[PDB]
Amino acid sequence: ISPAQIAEALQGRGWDAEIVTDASMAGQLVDVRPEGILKCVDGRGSDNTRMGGPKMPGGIYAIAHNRGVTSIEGLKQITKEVASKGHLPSVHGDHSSDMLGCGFFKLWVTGRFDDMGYPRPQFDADQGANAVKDAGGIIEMHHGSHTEKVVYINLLANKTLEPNENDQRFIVDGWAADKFGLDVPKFLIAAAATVEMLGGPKNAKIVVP
Repeated sequence: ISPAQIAEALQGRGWDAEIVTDASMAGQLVDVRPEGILKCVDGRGSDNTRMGGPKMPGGIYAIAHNRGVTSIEGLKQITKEVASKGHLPSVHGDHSSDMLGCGFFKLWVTGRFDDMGYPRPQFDADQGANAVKDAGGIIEMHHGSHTEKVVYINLLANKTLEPNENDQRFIVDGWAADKFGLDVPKFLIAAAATVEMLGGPKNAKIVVP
């Protein structure tokens, strides 16, 4: 899917979407490092000490969700898969709602993706986190409130954008979906629906090389 097809898809859902250059993001783009956790698109600050990893809705839950994987055993398999592909796997909570602090997982476990055809997880927030930890992953915990002002969809392979708790933005590394063989159109739409259902801004900037 091209940047224009992504913009069209978002516009069809009522979003504002614009394509921007990698040059316009100079000073913010960073190379992905193996030590970094593959984590959520959440724009808040957190206890993360493993920066430089890719961003996907709910961390590795984006992969399980896209694939319709709902079992704890399946979640652990994905944890190890992510760890085998250059990133430390993570999921997260926050210090306001504990493990229900991940908006994406909260939407999933409460059935908000029912009509988009997704099966519900066969575990709750604490069980999922414990399984990820048991399989070698990291649990991140965010702090503060959501104040994201925009959604950046980064298409530059092996690069990412980092959270700025004081001028927040949702960050989605679209290129990472391709890396994990996901149904990309499906993945980006799920990301769009997530922001929509969280009441976030339907305003995207698509970063291209």
